[PDB]
Amino acid sequence: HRYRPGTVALREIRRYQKSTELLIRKLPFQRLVREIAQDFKTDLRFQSSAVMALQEASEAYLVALFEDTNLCAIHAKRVTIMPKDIQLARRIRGERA
Amino acid sequence: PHRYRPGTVALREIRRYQKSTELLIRKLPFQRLVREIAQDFKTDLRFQSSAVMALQEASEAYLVALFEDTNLCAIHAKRVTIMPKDIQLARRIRGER
Amino acid sequence: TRSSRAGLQFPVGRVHRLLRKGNYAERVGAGAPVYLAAVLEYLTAEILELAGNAARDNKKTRIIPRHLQLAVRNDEELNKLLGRVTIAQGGVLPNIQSVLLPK
Amino acid sequence: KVLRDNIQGITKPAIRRLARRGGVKRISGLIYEETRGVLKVFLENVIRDAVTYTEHAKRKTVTAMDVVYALKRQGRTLYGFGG
Amino acid sequence: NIQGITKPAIRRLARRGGVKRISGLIYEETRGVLKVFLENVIRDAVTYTEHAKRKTVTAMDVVYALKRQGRTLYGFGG
Amino acid sequence: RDILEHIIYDFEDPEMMEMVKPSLDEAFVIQEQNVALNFIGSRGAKPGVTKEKRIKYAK
Amino acid sequence: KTRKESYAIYVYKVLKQVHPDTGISSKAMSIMNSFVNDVFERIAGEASRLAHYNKRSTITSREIQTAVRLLLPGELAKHAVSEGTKAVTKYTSAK
Amino acid sequence: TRKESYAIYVYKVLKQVHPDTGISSKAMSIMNSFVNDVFERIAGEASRLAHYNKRSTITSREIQTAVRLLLPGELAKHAVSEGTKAVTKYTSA
DNA sequence: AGCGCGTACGTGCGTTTAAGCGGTGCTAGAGCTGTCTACGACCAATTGAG
DNA sequence: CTCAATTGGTCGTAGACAGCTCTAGCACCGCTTAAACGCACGTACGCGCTGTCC
Repeated sequence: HRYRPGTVALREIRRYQKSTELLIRKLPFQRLVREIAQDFKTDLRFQSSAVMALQEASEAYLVALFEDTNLCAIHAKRVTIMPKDIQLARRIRGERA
Repeated sequence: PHRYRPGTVALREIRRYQKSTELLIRKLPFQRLVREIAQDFKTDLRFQSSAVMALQEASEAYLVALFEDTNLCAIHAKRVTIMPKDIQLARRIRGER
Repeated sequence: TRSSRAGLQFPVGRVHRLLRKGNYAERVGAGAPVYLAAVLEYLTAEILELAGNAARDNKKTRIIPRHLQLAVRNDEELNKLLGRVTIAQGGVLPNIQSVLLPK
Repeated sequence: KVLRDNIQGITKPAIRRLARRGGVKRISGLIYEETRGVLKVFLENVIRDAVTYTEHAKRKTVTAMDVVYALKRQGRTLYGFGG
Repeated sequence: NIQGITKPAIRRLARRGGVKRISGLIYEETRGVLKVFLENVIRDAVTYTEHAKRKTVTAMDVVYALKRQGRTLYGFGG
Repeated sequence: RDILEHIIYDFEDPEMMEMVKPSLDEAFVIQEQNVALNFIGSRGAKPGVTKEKRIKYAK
Repeated sequence: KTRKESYAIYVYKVLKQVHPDTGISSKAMSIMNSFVNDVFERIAGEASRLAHYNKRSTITSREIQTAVRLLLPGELAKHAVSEGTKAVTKYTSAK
Repeated sequence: TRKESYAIYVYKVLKQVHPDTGISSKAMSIMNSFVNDVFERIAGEASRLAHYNKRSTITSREIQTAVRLLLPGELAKHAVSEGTKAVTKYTSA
């Protein structure tokens, strides 16, 4: 049969809040990191542990941002989070000016 | 007779107070409140008038910032202004309790 | 030994050393490191207790970062102390908002 | 002298003025109560910290300095009073 | 590179974040915000690395950068 | 039971009872007359925007 | 070779005092070491600033006390104050 | 009672910047607070940098990297140019 | 989300309050200064915990 | 396996700490009137939806 759209979503939320491993693929993140750092300094090296620490901080930051954004959407009474939600979120956090 | 339409005066007021910088709370009420709260922590504390005024400046600027965030929460579906749900939201986005 | 003299597990000596080397002040009175070590052992006890209880809840022979994150975020006071802290491999608490669940 | 109900010294028009500087056009009659609440919690925190500093000073007077230190410890650094 | 943060990866994260329904526009927004984030963090970390005269960015450099940013991370040494 | 009293003049017949049951299962979401009229008014060939006009049309 | 020091052993001892059953993973042990260092930092920093606010040279147990009372939540601070007073009285009961 | 304040220094600055413009007492106060604040932030960051490098002799380099950390990038760039220029002059003196 | 519904809270006004001024009294403890030594830093010699 | 923790001791001074005052923060009256209250009023924007779009 067909699962009514949105019924697997909650299941996935339940899984991914149960799970705790990192959710971005390790090498692609690492390469994005090396790229960004190259812009600041050439011939840089990273400890693997340092890259994993960056990924941890980045993911946990993003998770908290998504949480806040979701709350904004709910305040919009929207199930669907939107860029305007992220903007409002960060704005209230005072990240973006 | 004469009557400004709704919010005409309110806008004029906002313009006014954003032009000015005085304390918006009446001082002596605030001072009494501070004394009351402190009494809950410790009896027989003397407050430098300057220390009071400092607490007042902080409280006012903090609440004004909070109102700013709250009014930013108004934004969706061209909804207008602020309700306690908005306050609660903004505070939680800040991570305040 | 001094932690002996105080009944502490945490190293009063090394806490005194770190307070001296950390330039926190010109001088560090001998009572200060004892007190701080005791506080650092009441803390840590608090959380390791909660994490071991969570490990029992999660039926585990070892505390893993999941259990620390669970303990920290379930205890409202530790979550106040650590609200600006993130923990490796901790994940997050179960959080689904009422309008997302079906009626 | 016991102090009570001075929370009501935050008069509705006061909260209105604040909402005006805050750019609020129209204010729910509910906000005024919640606003008193939030203010109370905030004052509680700042006062608790300033009191704790006075206690460490063994001083019986809360000074402006102690409030400034409390606010900086709160991460809300206040200029204009010293510190 | 940036697109290496795949749509499924962002979905997975937002699901961990409890997001039920996602506008596709969220993916590029997430990439932009994550880029800004990394930018700041790495800039601080390299600035420690530069001060240490190192070429290797260490885990401690990242920790100290996050500690500055108000993002204190436990797991790699304090 | 006020309905069916119009449709099954003796409840002693199980067969019509068990035959009509599935039409009740099509309607048990509605009990009061007013939501029923909202239902009918919303099926009107010229349904009014406001609920009240839909009721009045269906009435 | 690099003899990097840590609170590991004391964390294990305290775990076995709260839970003789179970152990702690090296990852969670690293997180505990981090947490220890962070709290030590925050408290010593607070006490440092308290001293400067009083122009006092000496971070006493009392500086640590008031720092704990500022930093930790009221209940957690309360119990920490109990524990520190107990520990200081015990130490001063020995020499 | 011998309360140190940056009042005179800030005056001198302003006389560079707008000698026709006075600073109010309270404005001066605020500037004093700001100056002390940024002093403490920079010096504390330099201290932590020194710790991380096991260096007990905060040099101009520690201040430089601290400033690069604290100030936003353009303000930081200008502050660096000013600091290095001043250190250059002092070195030549 | 257009448009209907509707009563919330804006503009007004008239009355009541007490905030503010400020004038005046009082006092206590903030802060100063002076005396002492408890104390933490330094040290050499010692030990075993990590 | 070893060097960080440890001790008894001296030094000398930080700060205990006790006195001393007079700063300024306590109460207090009391007159003025800005602001608070409260009431009327109404209209506009907080509630609603099913139109409709993917």
